[PDB]
Amino acid sequence: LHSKSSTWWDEHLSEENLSFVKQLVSDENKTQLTSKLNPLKDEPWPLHPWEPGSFRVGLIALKLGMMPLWTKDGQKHAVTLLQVQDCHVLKYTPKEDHNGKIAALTVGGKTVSRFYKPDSRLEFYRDLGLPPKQIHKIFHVTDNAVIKPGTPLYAAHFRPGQYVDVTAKTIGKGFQMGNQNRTVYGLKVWRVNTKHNIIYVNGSVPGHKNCLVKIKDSTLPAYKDSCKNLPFPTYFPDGDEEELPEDLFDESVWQPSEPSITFA
Amino acid sequence: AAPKNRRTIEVNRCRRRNPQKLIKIKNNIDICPECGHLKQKHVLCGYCYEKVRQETTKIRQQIGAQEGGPFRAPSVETMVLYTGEKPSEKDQGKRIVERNIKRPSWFT
Amino acid sequence: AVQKMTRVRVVDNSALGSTPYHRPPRCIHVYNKSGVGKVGDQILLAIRGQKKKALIVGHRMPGSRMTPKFDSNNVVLIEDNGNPVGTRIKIPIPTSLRRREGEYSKVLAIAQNFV
Amino acid sequence: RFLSPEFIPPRGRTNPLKFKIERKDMLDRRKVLPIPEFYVGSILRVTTADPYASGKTSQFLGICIKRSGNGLGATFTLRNTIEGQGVEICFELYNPRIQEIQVVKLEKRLDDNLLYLRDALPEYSTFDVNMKPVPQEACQEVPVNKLKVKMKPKPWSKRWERPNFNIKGIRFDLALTEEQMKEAQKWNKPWIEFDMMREYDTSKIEAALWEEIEASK
Amino acid sequence: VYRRLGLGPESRIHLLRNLLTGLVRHERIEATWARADEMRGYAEKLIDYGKLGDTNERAMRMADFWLTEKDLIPKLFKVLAPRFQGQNGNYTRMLQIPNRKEQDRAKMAVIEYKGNYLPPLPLPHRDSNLTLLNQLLLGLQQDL
Ligand SMILES: [Zn+2]
Repeated sequence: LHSKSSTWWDEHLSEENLSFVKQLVSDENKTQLTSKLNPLKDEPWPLHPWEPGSFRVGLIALKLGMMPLWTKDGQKHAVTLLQVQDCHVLKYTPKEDHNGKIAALTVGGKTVSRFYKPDSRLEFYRDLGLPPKQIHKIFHVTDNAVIKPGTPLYAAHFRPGQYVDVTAKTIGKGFQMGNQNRTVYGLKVWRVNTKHNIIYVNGSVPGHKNCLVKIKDSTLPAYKDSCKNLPFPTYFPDGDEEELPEDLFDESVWQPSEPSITFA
Repeated sequence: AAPKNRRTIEVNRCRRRNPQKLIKIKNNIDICPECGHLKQKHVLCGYCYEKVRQETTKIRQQIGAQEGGPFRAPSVETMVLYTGEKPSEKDQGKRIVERNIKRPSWFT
Repeated sequence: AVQKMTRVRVVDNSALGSTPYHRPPRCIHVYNKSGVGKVGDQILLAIRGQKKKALIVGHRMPGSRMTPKFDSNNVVLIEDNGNPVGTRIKIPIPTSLRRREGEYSKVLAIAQNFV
Repeated sequence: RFLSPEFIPPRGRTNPLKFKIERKDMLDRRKVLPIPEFYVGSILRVTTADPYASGKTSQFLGICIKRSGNGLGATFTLRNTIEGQGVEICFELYNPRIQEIQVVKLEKRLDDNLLYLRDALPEYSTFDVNMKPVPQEACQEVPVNKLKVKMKPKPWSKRWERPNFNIKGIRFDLALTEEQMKEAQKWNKPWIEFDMMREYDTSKIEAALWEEIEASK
Repeated sequence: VYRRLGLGPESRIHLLRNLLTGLVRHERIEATWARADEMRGYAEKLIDYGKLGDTNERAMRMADFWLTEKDLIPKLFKVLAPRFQGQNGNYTRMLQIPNRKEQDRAKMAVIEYKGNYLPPLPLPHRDSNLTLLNQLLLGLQQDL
């Protein structure tokens, strides 16, 4: 019959060839990630100074879970764990071509498999030189803060003591609901784990555990200009001006292994 | 509660001939080389399975007669032997089922 | 804890509270924005056919961690002027009332037993 | 080999990396504050910093009745009767405000949870706050108290008579007739004792945790 | 995490109990796909109880309850358990069978006990490396 048939990547792959394919995919992912590790050594776009009214790009992170955190005051604060995975700038949109008010930058994280995706999605990522990402999200970024596509983004962009805004899809409940984007504002950051790129954020984050979320600087009037004392475009590990500690703590936070807090 | 008016055949025809209500074709149909009959990609062939399944009943019938009683399941391993095949030393201490038929080609 | 009804034990030497009565001392109103009354929350208790404000000092409702859960509901009577009706309190009284927002020094002074 | 309950992770979708990070902090804290080994039914005296008071610590003595929580957030509850008032306080093992932990009497009780002691007579729950620690044997199992407590009148917080609870430390015979037990046994659900879908095994995890904990030492 | 079968939870256990007993006696049983998957987990766990040892009192109680026919209990400890001592898992094999032509068109699957003496099932075979596509991949492997 001259008719369409259903096929999958593993349909005709032999056991010996299938094992080779798995190894090749891992090799390709490793090579692509290493190639993009150094943004500053890949013709970085011009760096502009900070001025009032600048907006930095946001990050996409995975919700690991929640646990209690203690401060030097002896108070216990429940905190949520967010992990930044394979965060990279993908597509830059000019201000005029996207929105006359401000330009936007596309960032994607949480790399995904290439086997069960359309060729169109793979083709776009092949040009970018990076493996496909689970989610594409758009961030409004000022011209001065524009970053070249393919620049790796790390949890060190945010710092302890900075309030941040997280928006995520709510858990779906079925017909009775949910699965709607919501944003939480005014969440302080307690600590950042550089080794695992884990940011500790006060309060709860909508969605289930292991759910991707969008993270951006707090837009509240009180924290109008916090990027002045933070990495203005972003934090670049490639420069390595000073290696950051593996775990970053806020001053009030009580680190473990410290002396027992006495309410003197 | 009854409709305020009879529904026209033309309106009825559109509802029943909507593509959503029509029967969908399947593209996952596959051929069985063993039996030469059709099959689905995720479904095993049945024409050959009939030989194996019905062959199992014949083996089971022989086993049932040999046991001869309920609740007589042996505590030792069992093996099936066909005509022209003789027990080996490895077959010692194992229930032996004898089949008049010659060793089937598919069965190994 | 103590709420609408919720017969409570009057831990006080007040005449009405001290004197035995056939009906238990229940509550009619909770002096809080919420309807729930807990330790340190003023309530409108009833004693000997009279309505007397009482201060909750213990409750059987599950509490926060690191705190002792009382097995009985205990209250202390307070006069209209704010001075306690009774001059002494017998049951141990938590010391958190001092830090709790409100006027609790008078009751704490009258509470010899502190846990 | 005594592996403390908090180290054992529970079944779920929580990331294993969280436990690895949590364990490291727990081990680091254990160096600052030593967590003695204890089981439900043991009488403990724990020193904790008082927030309401200024520069004053307090020690509370009570029989351990329940252990809950995992990781850094694990907590333990000890019960006692003070001034004729039954009081139960939940203490978090790794809270910075716990100055010291002393196991006055290390022992185990018939049941892993002692919530029924509230329904038992007050004397079984009464313990002297100032009682001095008793000697313990290191190369031995913790003493197991097999005394069966006597219950108060039938109205209880929970139906301990039901087979599901399976309380082995209650003198049901004194307060309950054999016919009443049969009525309670109507909820036996015998398949539950034989159902493997409700079984969660942490033995392999417990064994693996032991070497990791010892390695950190 | 549990399918609803039978007229009640106890019936499911009894239905699961009957299915488990039938599988042990014959080592290959055909049933609805949903039911077969439900019973697969119990079968694997039982083999672990068999590996534990005959002298284990809990295993004896579990074996007696689950296996109505007592002649199977020696078989489990002397046939099933010894056979899989080397293996660490995957004791049961479940495969899809064409749906029943009983006017309900229920999904049919076959569950069998591995290592059995029964005739081998017609299992699927992956494509041979001699195929043009596989040969090209082999060339890439050789070059690397
Ligand atoms: Zn065939």
